[PDB]
Parts: sequence; structure tokens; C-alpha cells
Amino acid sequence: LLKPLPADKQIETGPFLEAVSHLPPFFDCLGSPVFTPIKADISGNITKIKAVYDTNPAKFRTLQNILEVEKEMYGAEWPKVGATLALMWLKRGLRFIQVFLQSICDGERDENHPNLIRVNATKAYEMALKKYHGWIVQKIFQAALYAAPYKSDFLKALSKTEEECLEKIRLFLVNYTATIDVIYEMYTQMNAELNYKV
Ligand SMILES: CCCCCC
Repeated sequence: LLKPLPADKQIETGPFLEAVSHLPPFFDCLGSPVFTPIKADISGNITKIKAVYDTNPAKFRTLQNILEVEKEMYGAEWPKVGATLALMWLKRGLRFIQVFLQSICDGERDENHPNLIRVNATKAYEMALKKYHGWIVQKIFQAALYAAPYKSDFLKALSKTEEECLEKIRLFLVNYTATIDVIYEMYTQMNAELNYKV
């Protein structure tokens, strides 16, 4: 349910924030929240970007606008500032979700534990977040990934058949993956990416 990538790949800020604000609730689909540190990270960053955007939606109409306006505003401090920094981290939590969901949809699993999703959560964490966490934070995120629900309970919860659920996730993944990949491409192109750990 994300907007299709526009012809020119300039992602509009407001509709983006609106769409991705629907993602933290899925971490609540089993009742007690799952992967809470990932949820909290995404949520907190969305809030920070929306706060900058809301001050001047026309100035911050696109995500590229955020980066270029804040670069001008903040000089040498940029990109470790403002909505740019928040989106730098948001894209990592969003990529976590992308890789996790794609891995599940592709039937990736531990053949000895086919109803767990630990292999899929570990893979997603490795590709999206792990490089950017210190040892304390790694232990936090690690505990959450380990306490993942059963695969069957996860799929049930999103469907509140299993194959039909997976088809819907695959559909979602098309514009979702493209959008995230465009954000990553922009960060690299603008030299807005930082590698510091938390
Ligand atoms: C945890 C995010 C799930 C999103 C499914 C559409």
C-alpha cells in the first residue's frame, strides 16, 4: 500500500510518512508487541521527520528536499542533524522489515525449526542494522529477535490461508522495496550516509 515510485523517483514526504506510519502497528498484531526496539526506532524517527516536515511542507515536499534544505541550513554539521539523521536511521528499520518479509515470502527457514522465524529476523538484522549498533544495543535487539513469535502465529496475526497471506505481503513488497532502495540510493548519492554506531 505504498504509492508507486513516481516517474522521476522523487518521493513525496507527506504520503511517505503517512504510509510508513501504518507499519509500527503490525508489531502489535499478536497483542504483546514483537521486536519492540525496532518498532520504537521506526516510530520515533517517523515522528521526528514529520515534525520537521509539518513546519513547511512545501519546502520539505520530497525526501530529497529534506536532505538538500538541511544541508544548506546546517552546513558542516549535516548530515548528522535534523530529519536527515532521523531518515538515515528510519531507512535502516524499514530495510529490516523489507528483508525480513522478503525472506519469509521466499520460504527461507531452518529446516529443523520451520515454524520459527529466527533465521529470517537474524538475516534482516544483519543486513539492515547490526553494523550500526554497539555491544549493549546489539544485546537488546538480539533478545527481541530471539523472542520472535512462531511463523504460523505471525502469519495468522497479519491475516486477522497462509499462502494467500504471503501473496499479499509479496504485493506490498513491490513498491515498498523500490521506495526503500531509492532512499538508500539517495543517501549514497548525496553523501548523507554515516557509519557511526549506537
Ligand atoms: C512488521 C511489519 C509487517 C508489515 C506487514 C505488511
